[PDB]
Amino acid sequence: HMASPAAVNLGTAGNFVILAKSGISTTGTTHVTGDIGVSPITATGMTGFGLTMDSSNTFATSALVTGKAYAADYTPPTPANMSTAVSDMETAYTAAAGVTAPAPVVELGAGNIGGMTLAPGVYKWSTGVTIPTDVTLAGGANDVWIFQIAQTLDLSNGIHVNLSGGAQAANIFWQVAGQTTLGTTSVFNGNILDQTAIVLNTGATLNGRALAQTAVTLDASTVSAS
Repeated sequence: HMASPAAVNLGTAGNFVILAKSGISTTGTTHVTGDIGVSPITATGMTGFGLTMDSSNTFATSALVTGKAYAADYTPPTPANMSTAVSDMETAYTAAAGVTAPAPVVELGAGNIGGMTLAPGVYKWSTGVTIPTDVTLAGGANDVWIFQIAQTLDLSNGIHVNLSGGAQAANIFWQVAGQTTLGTTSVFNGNILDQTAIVLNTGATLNGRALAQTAVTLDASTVSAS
């Protein structure tokens, strides 16, 4: 349908729940489901995970992580796989920013989408976006949302990005040029393609992938893209 966006191609970045170029840090009772990785920084950029190398040195494991951890300085083929994943993330970021069909809704709410119910589609802002009260994304199992945000993205403390109607987090893409900050005890749905950092404050929940071209920081946070 002429109003139904096509899903952004994450390529092999879709194999990661957290992918970052400059670091992934955690404190507190964090729990991550899925694979994590950093490149081109070394595994020193993953902090707080209590990592243990597999004897192969192609991956590491953490009691916090149901999945595997990868880094640019692990054993082949991991460095090449991590370079390809970060290139696919960069390609997806640029592609998500550049989608022109379906034609976008532009500057909605001057960036404040609190209280709104958003149909599937392309939404574009020259400003940041703020979510100071719940926003609902209402649509079916395969419907797509693409959010194109020229500045920051903020979800306030205790606030939810709600899904209704069959909408799935896997089909939601947030392209953010500035920092994405998820407030304490907040719940976010969707994939975040950040040009800079993704920051989860104490107790935040991400249902989706954190794909950052700087760092991802977790504070007693829950991250899963199941």
